[PDB]
Amino acid sequence: LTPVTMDVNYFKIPNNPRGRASCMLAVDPYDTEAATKAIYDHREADAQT
Amino acid sequence: PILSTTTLALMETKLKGGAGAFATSETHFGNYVVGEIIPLQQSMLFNS
Amino acid sequence: PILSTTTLALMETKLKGGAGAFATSETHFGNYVVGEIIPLQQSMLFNS
Amino acid sequence: FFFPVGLYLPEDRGYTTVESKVKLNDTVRNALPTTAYLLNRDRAVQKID
Amino acid sequence: FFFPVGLYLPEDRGYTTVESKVKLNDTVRNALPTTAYLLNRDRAVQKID
Repeated sequence: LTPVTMDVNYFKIPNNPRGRASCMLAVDPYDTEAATKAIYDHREADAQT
Repeated sequence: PILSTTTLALMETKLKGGAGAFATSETHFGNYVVGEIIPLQQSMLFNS
Repeated sequence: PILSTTTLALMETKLKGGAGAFATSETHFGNYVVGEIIPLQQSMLFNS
Repeated sequence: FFFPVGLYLPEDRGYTTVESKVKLNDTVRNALPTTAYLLNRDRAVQKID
Repeated sequence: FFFPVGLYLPEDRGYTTVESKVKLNDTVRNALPTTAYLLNRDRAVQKID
């Protein structure tokens, strides 16, 4: 379920369907806190958007 | 992304078009097409 | 100068265009596109 | 694969790029999309609502 | 690189050369440009307000 006002341009290129990037090759290896901050912390900007 | 559209008219426009039509997304006022990222459906499955 | 537009319709038109579309600057009434001076983004990064 | 259905595009900045290619008769059911059309593993047309 | 955002084009000598290619809703929010759209390092769209 998604909000009615979700950006349509999101669907025109490959993306994570959850609405926020979580590709782990971008995060430093074995850095659990950085990885969880990237995945869940919504006070930090999403990568690639 | 996979080829999808909100109106049947844009689907008909895609089906009439030439090669490479499936890859281009475009929008009417409140209707849109989303183009497939790789030419799977148009060629790669059926050309054999 | 870099490819920039004030409305999403002109960006869609640029993406639907063929080769050389990014280089041309054109204006609607209040809206305009500024063209790329070097065919960098369109071809030279991705043609590899 | 991921695809949207039921989105609302902003009317305050609405635009068309295919006016010369297609025309819809005036109807809010055409104006407000609520179904999505797709292709089978064959190139037949299928619908979801 | 340098790019503008928010310019007001002279309205007394307004013109269009793409009238056969695009059509916009008659909102003043369309008439006054307040945003700029750019391409990312991938050929993906991005916006600044």
